Amino acid sequence: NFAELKIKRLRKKFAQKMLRKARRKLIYEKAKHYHKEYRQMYRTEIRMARMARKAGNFYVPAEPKLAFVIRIRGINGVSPKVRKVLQLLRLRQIFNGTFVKLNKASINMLRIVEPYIAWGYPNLKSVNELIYKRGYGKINKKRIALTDNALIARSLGKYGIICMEDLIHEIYTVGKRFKEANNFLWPFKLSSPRGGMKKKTTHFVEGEDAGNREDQINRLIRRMN
Amino acid sequence: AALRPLVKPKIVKKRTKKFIRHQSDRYVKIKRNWRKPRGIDNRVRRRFKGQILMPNIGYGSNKKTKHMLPSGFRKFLVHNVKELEVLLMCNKSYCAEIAHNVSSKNRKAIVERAAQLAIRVTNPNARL
Amino acid sequence: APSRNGMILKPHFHKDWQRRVATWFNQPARKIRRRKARQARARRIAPRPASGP
Amino acid sequence: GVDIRHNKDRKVRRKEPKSQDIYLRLLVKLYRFLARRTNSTFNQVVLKRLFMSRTNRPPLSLSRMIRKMKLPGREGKTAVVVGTITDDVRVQEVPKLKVCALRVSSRARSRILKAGGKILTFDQLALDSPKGCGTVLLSGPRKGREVYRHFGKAPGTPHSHTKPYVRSKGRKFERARGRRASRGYKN
Amino acid sequence: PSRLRKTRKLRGHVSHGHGRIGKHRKHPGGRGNAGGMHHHRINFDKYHPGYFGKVGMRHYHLKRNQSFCPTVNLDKLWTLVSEQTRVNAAKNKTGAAPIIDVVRSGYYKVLGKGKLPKQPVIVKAKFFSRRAEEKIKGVGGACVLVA
Amino acid sequence: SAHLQWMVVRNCSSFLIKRNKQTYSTEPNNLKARNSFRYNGLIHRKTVGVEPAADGKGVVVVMKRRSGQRKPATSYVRTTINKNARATLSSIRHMIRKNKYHPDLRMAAIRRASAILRSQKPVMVKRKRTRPTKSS
RNA sequence: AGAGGGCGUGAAACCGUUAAGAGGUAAACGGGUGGGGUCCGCGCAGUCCGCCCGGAGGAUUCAACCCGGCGGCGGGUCCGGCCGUGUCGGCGGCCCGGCGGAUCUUUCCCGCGCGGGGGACCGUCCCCCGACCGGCGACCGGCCGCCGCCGGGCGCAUUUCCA
RNA sequence: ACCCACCCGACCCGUCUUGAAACACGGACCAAGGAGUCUAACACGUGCGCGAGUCGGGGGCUCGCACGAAAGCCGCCGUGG
RNA sequence: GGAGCGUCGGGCCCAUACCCGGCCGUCGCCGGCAGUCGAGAGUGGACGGGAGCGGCGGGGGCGGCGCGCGCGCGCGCCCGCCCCCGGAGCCCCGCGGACGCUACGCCGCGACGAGUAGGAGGGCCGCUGCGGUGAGCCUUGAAGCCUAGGGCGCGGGCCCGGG
Ligand SMILES: [Mg+2]
Ligand SMILES: [Mg+2]
Ligand SMILES: [Mg+2]
Ligand SMILES: [Mg+2]
Ligand SMILES: [Mg+2]
Ligand SMILES: [Mg+2]
Ligand SMILES: [Mg+2]
Ligand SMILES: [Mg+2]
Ligand SMILES: [Mg+2]
Ligand SMILES: [Mg+2]
Ligand SMILES: [Mg+2]
Ligand SMILES: [Mg+2]
Ligand SMILES: [Mg+2]
Ligand SMILES: [Mg+2]
Ligand SMILES: [Mg+2]
Ligand SMILES: [Mg+2]
Ligand SMILES: [Mg+2]
Ligand SMILES: [Mg+2]
Ligand SMILES: [Mg+2]
Ligand SMILES: [Mg+2]
Ligand SMILES: [Mg+2]
Ligand SMILES: [Mg+2]
Repeated sequence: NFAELKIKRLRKKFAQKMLRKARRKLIYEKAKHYHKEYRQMYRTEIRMARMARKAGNFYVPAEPKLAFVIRIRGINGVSPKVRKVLQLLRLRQIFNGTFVKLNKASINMLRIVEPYIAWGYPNLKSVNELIYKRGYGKINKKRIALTDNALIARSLGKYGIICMEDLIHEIYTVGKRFKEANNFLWPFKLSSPRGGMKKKTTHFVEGEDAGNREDQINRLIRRMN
Repeated sequence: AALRPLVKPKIVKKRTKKFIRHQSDRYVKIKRNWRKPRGIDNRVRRRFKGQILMPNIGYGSNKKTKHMLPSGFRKFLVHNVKELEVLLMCNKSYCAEIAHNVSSKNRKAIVERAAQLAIRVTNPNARL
Repeated sequence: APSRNGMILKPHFHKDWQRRVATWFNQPARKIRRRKARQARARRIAPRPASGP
Repeated sequence: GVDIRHNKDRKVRRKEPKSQDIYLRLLVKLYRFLARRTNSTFNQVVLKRLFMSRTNRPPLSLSRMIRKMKLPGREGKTAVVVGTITDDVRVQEVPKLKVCALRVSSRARSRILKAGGKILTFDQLALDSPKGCGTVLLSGPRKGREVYRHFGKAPGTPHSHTKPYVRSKGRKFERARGRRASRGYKN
Repeated sequence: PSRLRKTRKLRGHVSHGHGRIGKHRKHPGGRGNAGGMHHHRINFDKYHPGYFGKVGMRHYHLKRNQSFCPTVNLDKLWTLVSEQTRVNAAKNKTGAAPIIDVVRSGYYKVLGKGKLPKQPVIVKAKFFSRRAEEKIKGVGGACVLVA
Repeated sequence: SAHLQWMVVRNCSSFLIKRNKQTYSTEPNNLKARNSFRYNGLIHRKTVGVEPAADGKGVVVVMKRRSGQRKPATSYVRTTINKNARATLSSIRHMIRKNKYHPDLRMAAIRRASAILRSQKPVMVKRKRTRPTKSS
């Protein structure tokens, strides 16, 4: 009875420890690949332009896939069409933000909420800093902080997304499984903008903070994240 | 060398002053005893700046130290000797108050019994 | 005034009815009195059926 | 400040039974435990029903229990009913059944047992089958109560067939202006 | 139990649950069924269709016992008799058929709802339905009129 | 049963005593004075109760038979233990643990006995400790 | 009489005084500190206790062990007997087992086709023993194992008490 | 928690009102009193008992009622609803 | 030579808003706990013959389904064992189970919290009387009254000291 079972339980124990090691190693290599993937993406955009510039030509790079959208005014006296879209972006509180994949449908929904949001095209670093510092899962409808990959995996592992790093790659490249990785993320509760804003009520173009500021959404991210 | 309680944490109180009743100051007919105002205009009941405060469940005590005396115990109002022997197995967490209406002969009888069982008494040196 | 569904009902408390309310606090005292009186009548009609005719 | 409506945040379902009776409450203690520790959703359904009102757990007639077990395949099983099992005088031949009920009326009890039927209590059902395996979970007709005949699109609202609350039926209790065509109109 | 009622919980509050714009005045509608035609009409003619108006024939000295005729359905006719009449029958082998005096049990009419078990009877009754008759015959029995 | 009669009793018994945000229970053979299911003398088929000895020296353990409750006269069975503290506990320990009787209780039964043997501490010694009584 | 003839208790408004404190934006109020008072808890070191251990002093009988007695628990062989559930056998209680029935019979009896009582019949409730099974907190008796108490044994590298 | 000081805050409540610190009314102060009741009828909800039934009244049988003008029982158990 | 007006910088100031943390409550979780292994769980266990360093010689996949804390192993001596928790000594224990379990109890995770009229829930809030119950309290002083005394409660209120 006894020594047979004990060894069986020790065997079990080991087979777990082995698997843990394995999945860890996968995670480690998956990152290493994504490091090489982002490098390759960055260079091969510059590569292109230089080559257009060598000819009397132009390289118009791709219009952006993905944008971060911060709600920059409050929750009083807000029109019903705006209000609905703002709760279709999950931007309920002021200074909540979400990633948002762009397309004719999506962009126009941002057009209907323009003077209620600041938004634009996040950096790589922005996607990291938001995910690591303020990455919270939706896990049985309980906002829970992504303390381990056992959380991400448990939920998103049916998509091939098994770690924080995978998540970041799904969000940033806007993969197949974006909708499901992006919805998994609870909307980002960011603090107030350190150093202040310019003007809440007016558009970026015209001095204020609202609307599309494209590249410059990253500065705002750093002073709020 | 008094009876120490088992655990003597820091009690920490959210509000110390009594909430008093609006215009209890101005009138002898109104008593301090809190009453929520129900007046249609009422500085207080609509939470203006500079007014008397309204009690909420917000001010509530921490559950660890709710009803905890300064000494660290909770009271338990003992009425005669037999009623003490309850506390026998607590003593480190509950003390014994003796009642006002108890006579100065059997007040004494309680106190010495509690002293055997090491139950702390909260009004012993008194009737005499 | 009626409010959303119910029997359009007619109570008969328009006369001065509280002047003619008839309570039943008697009834136990009554029930006994009859019963005594009954047992007395038996005893009077000595071997005759208590019933009657 | 956040925008949510706090309007339907509190779900209104029951948690315990509203009754204070001690035997039912023991059944609840038993089926809470089973509900939580078994995978059987039978236990959950049963548990849910123990908290419901008299109205909400209507009586299941013997004839209704017969015909529901007459159905093809649920043969050599046990019927379960969180309500009561009543007689049907308008059924005669009663097959030998297996039954669970909180109550069974004295007639219904005789008829079943005379047939060679077994009657079970709910504590007994649990020991017999803690995961509800091989059970027929029935229910009495919820919308039996005469109550419901007054519910719906009101009377005097075209194409409603909704009993009005009337002191007494008869020639001259309603049936004038608003039912006859001869008298005003009709709905 | 006043203890449980609502006025205990209203203590302190001004209006006593009747509001302060409009109040609790005495009889704002009119007393009772006032305004059945005017000013309460909608309630009357959407929850009491047919209150107003005469209909049908008067009948002066109605006496209910003349029209007394309590019915019973075939559904539960065998209920009137002891099970051991319905048992000593589907047995016996004489083809007897036991009597069921329905008027004894307090029903005058025999109407015809329900399936009657294939087991002959003699039903004595004051009145019968057409269908109740037919069903009874189909079982292999005989309806019997009584005064 | 045990549970059924606990349903009858839980809030109503004469032995219970609420007041001052606590609750308690005064029924005999309840070590820990709790109005609990576990710690209730009257309800359970097997019961433990550790009272002090009437002598003033020592402790009594109070088992309940199982033989026949219905007959309370015969139901409980008392046993004085008047031994060297450390021993007393062990005898109670074995009574409880090695008889497989009310195993749930047992540590509570030890602490009770312990507290009782504390009680029979010295009253005179306590008086000396509280007041220095030096130089008036 | 800090119960004095409208006198038990003797609240508040209001007044007198005594003590303390303040004082040109009517007072009063909320929040926040400070100062002073009133008492209350101390300490004439509060270094607070409790386990276990090591050493150092002092003192009673043990524990460990057997032996004798008592009591308790738990157990299976269900061993032997009482106990009761489901089933089967006795048709055995059935008339020495009663009620109920629109089941039957007026072969019966009694009273006047009906009432009462028998007599069949059915449904229900009780005796006899055997067998199987749930051996069920429903109990006893022996045997076993374990526990506890008392007394016997054990006098001291032990087991206690105390500092 | 008694008093005083100081900084900041701070208009008088009740009420009708779209709007009350209002040049809108009521209010010198304190004590005691003081206003959603009971009956009947309906409806829905909930709890319990019994369930094709259910029912209790009214009446009666059991006691001088200490507790009783209760409690119990009734081929009335169902005339009847 | 702005403390004005028009255009613009840095910098700093603070709301009950935003972020982090504490504490109270409410809602939600098919929430957990009536006593058990187990953290992307992706089995466990008979039992029979045949055998053994064999294994299941499958993707630059970057990997999840299979591998390097053992499967067989050290001991008794190629053969036997691979044994029992009344004792593995324990990070898991399926033999028994809280310090915890008033199961109307206890515990864990999230989220949220303006409010007239109005609605509902809970009040170990409060008053007076009745059935029960506290081997309650009371001339060794009840009720009430008063108190710059000590406390509890978010609060309704409450408890103690003195008079
Ligand atoms: Mg605005
Ligand atoms: Mg604007
Ligand atoms: Mg207003
Ligand atoms: Mg007569
Ligand atoms: Mg709200
Ligand atoms: Mg209202
Ligand atoms: Mg009003
Ligand atoms: Mg109105
Ligand atoms: Mg006097
Ligand atoms: Mg006087
Ligand atoms: Mg007097
Ligand atoms: Mg002075
Ligand atoms: Mg007006
Ligand atoms: Mg006006
Ligand atoms: Mg006003
Ligand atoms: Mg003016
Ligand atoms: Mg006016
Ligand atoms: Mg005036
Ligand atoms: Mg008053
Ligand atoms: Mg109802
Ligand atoms: Mg609120
Ligand atoms: Mg209100």
